[PDB]
Amino acid sequence: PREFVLRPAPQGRTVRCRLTRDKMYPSYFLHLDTEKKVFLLAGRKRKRSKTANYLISIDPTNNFIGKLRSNLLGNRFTVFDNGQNPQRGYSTNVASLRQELAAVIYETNVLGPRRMTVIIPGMSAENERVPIRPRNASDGLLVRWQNKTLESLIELHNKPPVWNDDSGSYTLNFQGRVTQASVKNFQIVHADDPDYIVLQFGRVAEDAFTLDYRYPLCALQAFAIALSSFD
Ligand SMILES: O=P(O)(O)O[C@@H]1[C@H](O)[C@H](O)[C@@H](OP(=O)(O)O)[C@H](OP(=O)(O)O)[C@H]1O
Repeated sequence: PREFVLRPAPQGRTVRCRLTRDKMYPSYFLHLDTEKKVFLLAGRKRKRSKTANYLISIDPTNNFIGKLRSNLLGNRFTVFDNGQNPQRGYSTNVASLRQELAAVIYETNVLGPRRMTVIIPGMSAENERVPIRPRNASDGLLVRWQNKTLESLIELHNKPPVWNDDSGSYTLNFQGRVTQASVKNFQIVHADDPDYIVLQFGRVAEDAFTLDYRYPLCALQAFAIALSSFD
């Protein structure tokens, strides 16, 4: 589990999951969408934070594995593993410092779907993550993004919906994985391949969603990115 939720998905495979929330500060749960519904991750928003802050766990009853934190404004998020914030203790061993696993920037709509940018660490030819572990808040994923120093990173965006002449709607082909309209419905792709669906999220019921991820993402990145879409 601890291993699994941090491993990039296998080449050529789509890992399909079911994300549920309590029917505020609801809990969220992620399971593999197999007939043996194995539990992966859970998260919940902390009430006593100045900004949106979700703790993520590999124990659905409580194992702290990561955190989703928004900026003050609320339109930008960073995903961290379980390591220490360097600003809270400069003498801490570098290996114990938190890494940044993803960032999400949402465009703000006029007072519907929001356009999204997702930035993650780059991968080696070994197909493992090249970790980003800032020694202070003068570096990080959002920082590199705004500076446009994207060498060690991967940039992704939500795929624009297209006209479905059969359903008379602007939508995406979710392959039956998404059955209800929602501002949370999305596909995340790279510019180089609009058909390789890195992350798909969408509603199947009042409190249930599907979340399907592919390489280079792991389950923790996928889950946290999906959580950022709630609000
Ligand atoms: O306030 P508004 O303008 O009506 O926007 C909706 C509101 O946030 C609902 O709470 C939310 O449903 P949930 O509480 O179920 O998340 C819905 O998501 P939806 O598009 O998935 O229905 C939003 O579109």
